Amino acid sequence: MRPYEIMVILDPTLDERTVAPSLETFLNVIRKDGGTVDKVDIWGRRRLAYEIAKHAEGIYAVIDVKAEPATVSELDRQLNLNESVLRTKVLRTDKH
Amino acid sequence: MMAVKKSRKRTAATELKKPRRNQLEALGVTTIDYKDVAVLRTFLSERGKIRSRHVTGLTPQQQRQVATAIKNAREMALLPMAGP
Amino acid sequence: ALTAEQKKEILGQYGLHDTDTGSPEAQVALLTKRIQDLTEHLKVHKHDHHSRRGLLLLVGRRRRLLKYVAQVDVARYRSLIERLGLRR
Amino acid sequence: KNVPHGAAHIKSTFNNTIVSITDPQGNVIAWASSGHVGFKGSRKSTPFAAQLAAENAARKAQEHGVKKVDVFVKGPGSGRETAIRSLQAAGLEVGTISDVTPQPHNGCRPPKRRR
RNA sequence: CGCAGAUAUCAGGAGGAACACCGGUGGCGAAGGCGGGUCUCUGGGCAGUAACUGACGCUGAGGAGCGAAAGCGUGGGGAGCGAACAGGAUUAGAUACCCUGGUAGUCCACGCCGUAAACGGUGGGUACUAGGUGUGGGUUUCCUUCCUUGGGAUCCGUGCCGUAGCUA
Repeated sequence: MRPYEIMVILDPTLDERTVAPSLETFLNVIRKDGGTVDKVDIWGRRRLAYEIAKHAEGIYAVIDVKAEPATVSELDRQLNLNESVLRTKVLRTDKH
Repeated sequence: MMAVKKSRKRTAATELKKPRRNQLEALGVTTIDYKDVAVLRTFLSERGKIRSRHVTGLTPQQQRQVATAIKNAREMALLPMAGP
Repeated sequence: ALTAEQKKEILGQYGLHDTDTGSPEAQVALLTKRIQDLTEHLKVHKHDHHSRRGLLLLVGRRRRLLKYVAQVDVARYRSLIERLGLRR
Repeated sequence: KNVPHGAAHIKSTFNNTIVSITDPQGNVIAWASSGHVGFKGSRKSTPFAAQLAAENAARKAQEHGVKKVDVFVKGPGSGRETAIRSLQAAGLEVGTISDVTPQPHNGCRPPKRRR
C-alpha cells in the first residue's frame, strides 16, 4: 500500500495524558483494513508562527500511516470534521 | 599558504567558495521537510523572504524542494511569515 | 496505470513466447489496454486534452501495426482481431 | 485621562502625511495632519509640512501626558525620517522603530498606467 | 467623500479574484500556453542496457481534432479593476490622454465562434560541414580526499562570439 506523513494540530485545552488515544480512535478504521504499520510521535505545546482562533501554540503529531488513498482521504475527512483540530496535512512519503 | 585557485600542490579540492557552493547535498542538512525548521530557516533572509540560487549555490532541484518545504512550513505555522 | 504485472499478463497471454516484447501482437495488446484505461479516464475527465493527444498518437501507432501485420499475413491479422475481440 | 507611554502611527504618502498617536492597544488620543496644519493642495507633501504636523501632534501628546512613544511608519514617505527626527526633538523618546508597510502577496489587481 | 461624526486607528466577522520573495536569456509542452499548497487520475520527454520485432519509416491534398484575449447563450457570484456612461479640469473647441464615480465584462460550471505581430516574421524530416563560450538534465574514467561549477569523454536541450560558405 502507500505511505504518508499525516500532521495534525490540536488545541492546548487537551492534555498529553489523552493525546495518543484520540488519534487511535480514528486510526482503528485504517488498522482494520490493511494491517497498517504505524509509527507515531507526539510533541505539542509548541509556539506557532501566527494565531489560529486565538491560539499561540498547538499540539503537533506525526502519524506515519502505511495504507491506501481512499482510507487516508477518509481519515482526513474525519479529522477535519472533528471540532478540535486547528489544522492537518497529508504528505506522501513516496516519490510524489 | 596558497591561492584560491591554481594550487597544484594538492588534489583538485572538494571546496566551496564565493561563486561555487552546493550547500544542501554536500553537508549541513539532515532531511528535507517542513518539520525541521532549523535547517530551513538558514536559507531565508532576516525578514522571512527566501534566498536566491545565485547567492546560495544550490541547483534548481534543491532550491525548489527547499522552497516547497518552507512554504508548507508557513502553512503549518512552524515558521513565520510576516504579518501584524 | 500500466504496471509491470499487467505487462506480464499481456506478454504471457498474447505474447508469442514469454520473452517477446517488440512483436506486433504484444505491442497492440498493451496499447489496447492502455487505450481502454485512458478512455475510461476520459469518461470522467472531459477536458484532459493533453491526454487525448497521447490517445490519438497511440491509436495511430496501433493502426500502423495492424496494417503491417495485414501486409505480412492476413491469417494472423484476423486471428489477432478475433482474439482481442476488436473489429478492425 | 492620561497615559505615559504609547505608539505613533505615521502614514506618509505622495499627496499628504498624517501622524497620529495611540495607546499600544489601538485607541487614539490626538492626531494631526498636513492639510490641517493649514497647507493646501500639493503644498503638503514636502517634508517641512510633515515637520509641522508631527510637531503639533507630539505637543498634543505632551499635553495629554505622553513621554515615550513607539513608531509604526506606513507608506511612501517624503518625510518619514523627517517626521521621526522632529518627533524625537519635540519631547518624545523613540522606543521602537519599524517599517510596517502593507504589501500584498500578489493579491488584488492594481490600476492601469498613467501618462 | 465628510462636517448626521469621515479619513486615521484597533479587535472580530463577511466576502470573491491573484498568489510577493522561490522566479531568471530559467524548466515542461506539438502549439497556444503553464507557477499558493496537499491528494488523486493521466500524458509525453531524456539517459543507461541496448534483451526484443525486423524497414513497419518521412510527408500529407482533402478531412477530423486542438487553439490567446475579446465577444455569444443558461445559471450563480461580483471585492478590486473597468470599456460604455456621468461630472470636474486643461483646451481654439477636447465626444481623448488627467481626476472623481461606475454598468456589462473579467470569475466557476457547461455548450459556441475559430480569429492575433497565433513572430524564431525562418514548414517538416535525415545526414556531412572550424571552435570557443556560459547554463540545464542523466551517464562515467582520471588527481581521487574520493564529501567536489574538480577536470576529462559521450547523449539530449539551451543562449552569446565566431571562420569557411551564403546573402541586395
